[PDB]
Amino acid sequence: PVYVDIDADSAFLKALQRAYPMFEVEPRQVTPNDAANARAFSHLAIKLIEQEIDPDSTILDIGSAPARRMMSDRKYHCVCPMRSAEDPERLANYARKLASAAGKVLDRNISGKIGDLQAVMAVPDTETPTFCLHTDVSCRQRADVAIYQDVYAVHAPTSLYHQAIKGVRLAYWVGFDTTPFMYNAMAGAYPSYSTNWADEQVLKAKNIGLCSTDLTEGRRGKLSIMRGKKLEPCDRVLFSVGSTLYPESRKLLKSWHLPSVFHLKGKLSFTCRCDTVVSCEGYVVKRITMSPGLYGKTTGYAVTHHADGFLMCKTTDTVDGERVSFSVCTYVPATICDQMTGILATEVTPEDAQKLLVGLNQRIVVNGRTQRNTNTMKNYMIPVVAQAFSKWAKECRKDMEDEKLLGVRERTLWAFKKQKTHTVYKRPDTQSIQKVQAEFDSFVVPSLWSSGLSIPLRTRIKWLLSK
Amino acid sequence: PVYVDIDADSAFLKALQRAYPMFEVEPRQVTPNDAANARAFSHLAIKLIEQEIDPDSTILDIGSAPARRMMSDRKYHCVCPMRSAEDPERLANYARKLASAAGKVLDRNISGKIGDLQAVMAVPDTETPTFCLHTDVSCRQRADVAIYQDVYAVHAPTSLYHQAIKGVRLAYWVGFDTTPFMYNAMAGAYPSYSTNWADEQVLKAKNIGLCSTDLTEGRRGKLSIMRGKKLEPCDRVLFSVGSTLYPESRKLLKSWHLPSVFHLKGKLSFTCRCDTVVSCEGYVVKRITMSPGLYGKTTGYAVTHHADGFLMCKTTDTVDGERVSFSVCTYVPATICDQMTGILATEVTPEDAQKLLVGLNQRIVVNGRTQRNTNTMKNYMIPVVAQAFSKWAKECRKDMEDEKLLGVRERTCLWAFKKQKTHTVYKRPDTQSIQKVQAEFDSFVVPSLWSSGLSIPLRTRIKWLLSKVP
Amino acid sequence: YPSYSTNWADEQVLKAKNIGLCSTDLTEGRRGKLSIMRGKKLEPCDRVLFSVGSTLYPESRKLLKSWHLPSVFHLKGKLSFTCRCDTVVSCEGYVVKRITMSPGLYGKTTGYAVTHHADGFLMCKTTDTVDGERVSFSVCTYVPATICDQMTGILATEVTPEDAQKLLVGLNQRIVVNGRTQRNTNTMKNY
Amino acid sequence: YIFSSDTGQGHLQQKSVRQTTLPVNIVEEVHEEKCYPPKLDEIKEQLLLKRLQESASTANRSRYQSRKVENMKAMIIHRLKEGCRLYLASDTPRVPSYRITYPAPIYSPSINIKLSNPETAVAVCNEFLARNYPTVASYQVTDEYDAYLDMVDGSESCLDRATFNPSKLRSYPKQHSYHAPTIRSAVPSPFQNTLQNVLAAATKRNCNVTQMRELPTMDSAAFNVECFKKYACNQEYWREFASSPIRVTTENLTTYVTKLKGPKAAALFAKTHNLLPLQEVPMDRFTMDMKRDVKVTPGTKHTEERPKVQVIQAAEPLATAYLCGIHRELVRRLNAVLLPNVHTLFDMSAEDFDAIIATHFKPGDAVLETDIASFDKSQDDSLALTAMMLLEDLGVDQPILDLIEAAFGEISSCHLPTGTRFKFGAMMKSGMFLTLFVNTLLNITIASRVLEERLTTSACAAFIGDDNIIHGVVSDALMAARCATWMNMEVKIIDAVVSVKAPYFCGGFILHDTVTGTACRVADPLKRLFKLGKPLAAGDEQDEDRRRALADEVTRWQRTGLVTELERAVYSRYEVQGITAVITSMATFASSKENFKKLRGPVVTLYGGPK
Ligand SMILES: Nc1nc2c(ncn2[C@@H]2O[C@H](COP(=O)(O)OP(=O)(O)OP(=O)(O)O)[C@@H](O)[C@H]2O)c(=O)[nH]1
Ligand SMILES: Nc1nc2c(ncn2[C@@H]2O[C@H](COP(=O)(O)OP(=O)(O)OP(=O)(O)O)[C@@H](O)[C@H]2O)c(=O)[nH]1
Ligand SMILES: Nc1ncnc2c1ncn2[C@@H]1O[C@H](COP(=O)(O)OP(=O)(O)OP(=O)(O)O)[C@@H](O)[C@H]1O
Ligand SMILES: Nc1ncnc2c1ncn2[C@@H]1O[C@H](COP(=O)(O)OP(=O)(O)OP(=O)(O)O)[C@@H](O)[C@H]1O
Ligand SMILES: [Zn+2]
Ligand SMILES: [Zn+2]
Repeated sequence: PVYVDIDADSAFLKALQRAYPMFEVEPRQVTPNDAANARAFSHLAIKLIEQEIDPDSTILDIGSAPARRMMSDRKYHCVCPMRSAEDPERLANYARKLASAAGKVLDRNISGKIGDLQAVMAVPDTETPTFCLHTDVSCRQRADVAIYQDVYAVHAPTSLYHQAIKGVRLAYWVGFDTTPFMYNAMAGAYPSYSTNWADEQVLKAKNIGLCSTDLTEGRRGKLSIMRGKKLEPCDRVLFSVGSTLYPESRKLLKSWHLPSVFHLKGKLSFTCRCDTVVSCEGYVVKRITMSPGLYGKTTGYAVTHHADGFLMCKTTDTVDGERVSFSVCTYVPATICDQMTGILATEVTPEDAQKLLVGLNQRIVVNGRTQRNTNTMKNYMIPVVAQAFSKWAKECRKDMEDEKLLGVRERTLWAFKKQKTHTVYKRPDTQSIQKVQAEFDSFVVPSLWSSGLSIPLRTRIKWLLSK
Repeated sequence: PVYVDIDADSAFLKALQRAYPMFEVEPRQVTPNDAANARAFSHLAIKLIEQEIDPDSTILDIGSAPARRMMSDRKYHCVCPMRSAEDPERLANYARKLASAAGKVLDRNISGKIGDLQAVMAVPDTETPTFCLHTDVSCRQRADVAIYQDVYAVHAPTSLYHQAIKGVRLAYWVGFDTTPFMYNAMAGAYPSYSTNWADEQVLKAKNIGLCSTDLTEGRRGKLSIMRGKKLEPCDRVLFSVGSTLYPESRKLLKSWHLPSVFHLKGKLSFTCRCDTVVSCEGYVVKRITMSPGLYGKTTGYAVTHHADGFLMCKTTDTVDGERVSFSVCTYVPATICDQMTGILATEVTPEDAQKLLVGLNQRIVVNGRTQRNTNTMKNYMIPVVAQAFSKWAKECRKDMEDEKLLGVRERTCLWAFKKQKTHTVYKRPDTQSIQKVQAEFDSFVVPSLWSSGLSIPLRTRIKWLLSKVP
Repeated sequence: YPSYSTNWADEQVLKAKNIGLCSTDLTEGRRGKLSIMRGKKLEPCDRVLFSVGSTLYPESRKLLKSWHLPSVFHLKGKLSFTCRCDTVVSCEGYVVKRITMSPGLYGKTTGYAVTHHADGFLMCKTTDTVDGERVSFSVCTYVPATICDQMTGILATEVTPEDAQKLLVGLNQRIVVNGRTQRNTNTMKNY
Repeated sequence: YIFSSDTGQGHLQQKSVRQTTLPVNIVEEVHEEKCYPPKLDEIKEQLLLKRLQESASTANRSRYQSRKVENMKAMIIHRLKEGCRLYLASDTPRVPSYRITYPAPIYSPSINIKLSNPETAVAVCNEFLARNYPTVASYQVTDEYDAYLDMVDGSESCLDRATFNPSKLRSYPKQHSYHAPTIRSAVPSPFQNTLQNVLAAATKRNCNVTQMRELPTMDSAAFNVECFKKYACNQEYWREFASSPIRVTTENLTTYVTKLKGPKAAALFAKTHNLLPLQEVPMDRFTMDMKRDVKVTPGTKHTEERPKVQVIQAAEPLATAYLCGIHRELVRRLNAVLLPNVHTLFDMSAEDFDAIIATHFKPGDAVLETDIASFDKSQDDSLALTAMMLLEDLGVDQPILDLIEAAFGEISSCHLPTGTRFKFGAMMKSGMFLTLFVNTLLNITIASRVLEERLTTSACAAFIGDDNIIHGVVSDALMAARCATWMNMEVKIIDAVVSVKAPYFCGGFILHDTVTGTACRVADPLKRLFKLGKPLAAGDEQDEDRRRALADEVTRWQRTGLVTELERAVYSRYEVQGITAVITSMATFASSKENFKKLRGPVVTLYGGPK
């Protein structure tokens, strides 16, 4: 059995059990964390990965926290460079736990870890079978398995190649779904995990998940001479998981949407594949297998499978007092989507759609008995979803009144009119396809390694380990 | 008893039990795969074949992965060219499993499989009674049974002839039904197995099962110099089973729609037959027999039996901002088709038909025992299906309001006739379809030049894995 | 032959639209269709195709009609015989016939064949579209006895085709509970 | 229904026949009411129709309908008389009967108290609901999408001996327009006519088999009639009644048809062309009707479970017209054989009931009220034999009994829109023209057998339908042991005490006045209060008969000497406080036409309009 930090009467328990049919999940709450759902999935994903790999295999770990792998009976090599504000705190915590447990546990051979950690502190350049201060493209340790957990700060084709030339034949990735960023959207949400993300230019909106505004009476205008007749997404995205803020980049996010088959070329040639094994309401787990040589041919296509509805529509808001328009995206539960099939056969106003959605969500009746406040989906996303269905129904009817002939395209004045699209809706059990690049040959090696430690910091760990 | 990897609450268990009445099926779920239904059918198909084959007989396996034939107590001869992008992964997995259990059981000729695998690694051009690195044409092993499992990349008349001249008298084929591709359609679906396919020219559609588009506002026109003004099916076709992508070609797909009897004429002559033994909502199993000599005569017809409804209608959609029209095909459950008989006696609008279908898609329970399921058909195909029924009813009323005379076909000096519109084709359950194909073949061309496809680093890795025999 | 999933059709109507054994394709309608010949007559030919289940059997009309023997016939040659034909088993299309042959020459021949009906036989005129051109021919089928008995009162007056279809559907599909025995049966095929 | 319906039509009459101008009870004689024979005249209609065209302000039209309806009544009599030639008879000398009269009742003065602003009345009513019923006042958060929610979930049923077509089971909602209510009581809308609702209504399983007409069944019936005739009837009329039968007579048909109204006569006339004879009309074939209104009681039970669907089994239209002339004679004979202290609500009015119980109920008196609704009359076949034995003793002619008996055996029902067939065994509740009479007879018999001689020595007993009240009777173990022969939940009994726990009878309260010192009966205010929270269908113009009914009911509530008693009676029954303010709120609503418009709102349309 596996214990998770989840309330015993939550609706997420059923979803977790369905996604992991090989375990036995039980709830045990010890802290009122604001991101409990996001941590339960990560805990189960790691356990599944360890179960399928055989023992006595060296495992790399890119950008990890050493304190998490202390009590594991596996070989780990933590690559921990010092390039984040949360790194010095993690190192101090690792040393404190290591010294406190010295002696009480004997089957986890932490005595070797303590002394070996002392060696790297004295000289911050030597290699070590458990710790290092290098990067992914600078470490020179040889292994066969690499693990990525919530990493969005590296370039996937470049990082993977440097691991393959060291005898690595397997890789894993855990993180958010990349599909919303391939549609070039402006804002979105992950309702099941209390996650909201927005672009840099819409941080002063009024009716989105992540925004803040003020009160105004209405003036003539600003002293603006620049025209600025463009509002397009840029390469700057802000994430918010619960109460924690994370800045990200668009180019590095889209680089992880790898195709099915692609080739790596250079000094040595490799061929590899990418597959998806676990998917639950936004979190996915990807497995990559690499082989030496060059076989087959590529096509450059990526396929995504939707187990629940995916929506993207155009909305009008007021940013800093001025009306603008942009696009948003969200997820919809499968049960709600199936129950709306009949009503979208007609033309419905947004008011009628909104009232119907509320009744289905809060006052559902089963077996002749009413269940109050089931709350299948969060209420703050209903207004935007209701408008999306209204536009979708209108567009379908216009297509039925413009019947054309079979296998022809009219040309008289030889230009063809393009129609307007305001809503993209993907039903459950429907696949989406995108075009990407599947041929990579160019790589760059920094070869500019330099330590990032400090004298006062090094003294702190030395004092802790010299008890 | 036979165990399958599906959950106990699925509605697909009843269909599997009906198509396999000689087995006892129980569910046991250990993996949340997205293609559970497709994998379950293939597992049961292999078990049935093994019960019809006389033992102590060697079997060829074209394009096989030798990892799943390791525990079988038969004589398999895998033919594994190094042509696809998944082959290196399969070969490494096969070697790892062989060495990891070389002494635990040692009851399925494990030592022999290791010994001849090493021999092939030394000399590429070598024939062993268990493994080889040739193609279906260049192989030299002699057998009498051939098995094809999900093969769509070979020409059937050419491949079958090369097996026949080597003593093969029986063959099997497992795969998807090829009926939709004989109608020259643009897109289709297999809802029961979560499979969607589409032509490469319509990948930017809006309301089909495999597409993707963007949001636009509407601009006057595009300065596209290349003007075709034609929209016809092409060779390239894309498949999507679960979350996996497979490219296919129409010419090879259509070559497996064989007639009842056909003749193969070359340096030696053979007579062949083809029958269907298992059919379940899209998957079929075919048995082919060969015999030397020429007997009887041929007609050149193929017959398909429909246990459920089959539709092929015309729809209008916008591809990359431009409005066009093409054809879409699908399957319908038999129960839905039966209960629509009374409604389609008159003219009905698409709006009304959609409402009726939704109401018929609800459960009926009497005295605690169910009579109708809660979801007979998936909801993402209802809009297109309801449209097809509307046009079909309209075309039937016009036919019965214009009567001709018996035995006279009117063609009105110059005499000419008129063709009428046909926007939908509906094949009701318990109805057969007949097509015209070719039955005589005399040409068998081959490259006649084989080249190795194994690299040195791969050879060293395989040998290293087998080096540690304990 | 609805009870045995058997459909047969002539070789000239294989491209029909609404029969058991046919197949067609989508079109849009054309006015300038011209042909080399001007055939204006449509009679059945000698070639017929059978389909039992999923198996095809070519057949000939003359050979099929040669087994509809009379009750008494004479075989005259070097040796003369008198023969008889009887039907002993019949079930919705299949029959078992017994023939007794004796040497000599006795009696007198008449030249009539008798068939007894137990279910019901129909043959009417239908209008279909063959290869995009609209023509008319004749079809035949078998009907169960229970359905025929319950339609006696309705056909006293004149009925429209749409009214008759709705009555037939209601009589066909039924569910009976009657305590602890549910049936959910269908009397005849819906196509 | 019984006293008065929502539109003030009721089942009782409005003519007093039990009133006297003396301070003592006086026995009198029962007389007969002469009826005017209709006559036919066609020349008058022709000239009046032409004179209708030239000038018709308001009364000229009325003369046409009166002439037209009068012609129809004469035609019905002529056609109906010819059908029953084998059963028609003449008038025999009648048996005289006598009845007791009572002095007139005395009432206390009434003072009207009302508010001014109609919006404040709504606020007071809403505040009353929230304070006492928290869950009921928070149910409504959106529109009325009950039909859609019923379609999303499947159909669950418990049938027996039924057939239906599965291809016609589809329940997509149709257009629905109504007015938004102002009172926050969640009274549901009437159900839609679908196959799903029909199967849900017929989810009753009464499959029980016993001895049909064998010796054990007859023995139980023989004892039941013995108890009825020994403990509830006198012996001065049985031998005379047996000698004189009751048969179909021209006077019975002439009197019956003349009492029908306009639209009812026209409907009957339309079914007289192909007139079947009396012996040809089947008596065991019924049709199914759904059009009803849901019944709701005070409390919180309709916000958690869906209410049931009501159905009507209608008999042959000609069956209820040939034999419906014998109901009056049966009522007269039954009243003649009952004891003076046993009463039946048939052939009375509201005023007559008050005068009877004027000086019988006093504070500190025990009253026993019992209902027999929760009883399966289909399990035992002796319940039907007992009714027939009582009918035979009353003097019903023999061939007529066979026709009546045919409707109390195996019957079948059919639903015309869907062609659904149902079969039922022995059934007591139906839509025939002897339903209240047989139920009243069985109710008296059950009480007489259980109570034995305690029914004879009593002050006042009233029986009607499935309800009864008996004065001066308490609950003991003897009646429990007697009634526990088969099971225990045959009947439900409740003990009541005057001025402490007010007795309940026919949806009303029995209270003892303080100023005058007499008993009286008033209506239930909470039942009315929940009823104003019912949505009104669009296109309905019946918002004037309800105001008059409310005005009459409000006046009876504000009588002096009954305000304090009404407060205690409601609290002891429903455990609710603060009903004087609600009554005051009702007073201002029923004061003017415009004041009644504050209970409605804007029109809402659902499932309609392709826009
Ligand atoms: N966009 C983004 N999300 C992250 C990143 N790192 C972690 N997350 C996610 O944020 C969620 C919040 O969980 P955390 O409390 O941060 O996990 P933790 O490492 O145990 O605790 P911390 O020290 O706060 O990071 C995690 O489950 C991650 O899935 C990141 O770098 N970028
Ligand atoms: N169109 C097409 N379908 C295939 C092909 N190979 C397999 N399939 C189908 O895809 C389904 C899933 O394949 P798997 O059983 O998972 O094969 P695997 O050995 O486990 O590894 P993968 O092929 O990478 O999934 C199979 O059941 C087949 O029905 C192919 O070559 N072409
Ligand atoms: N080669 C690498 N490059 C950058 N970061 C790495 C690398 N290897 C490991 N990491 C770890 O990635 C983590 C993320 O650090 P990052 O450079 O992205 O700064 P950040 O802005 O605080 O995080 P983020 O951009 O994800 O919001 C660091 O803790 C770092 O130790
Ligand atoms: N004569 C043959 N020609 C091609 N493939 C063969 C042949 N014989 C066996 N095979 C097997 O078929 C597989 C090759 O399939 P293919 O080259 O079409 O891969 P692909 O490019 O992904 O396209 P597809 O979707 O059809 O599989 C290999 O596994 C191979 O072992
Ligand atoms: Zn390192
Ligand atoms: Zn070989």
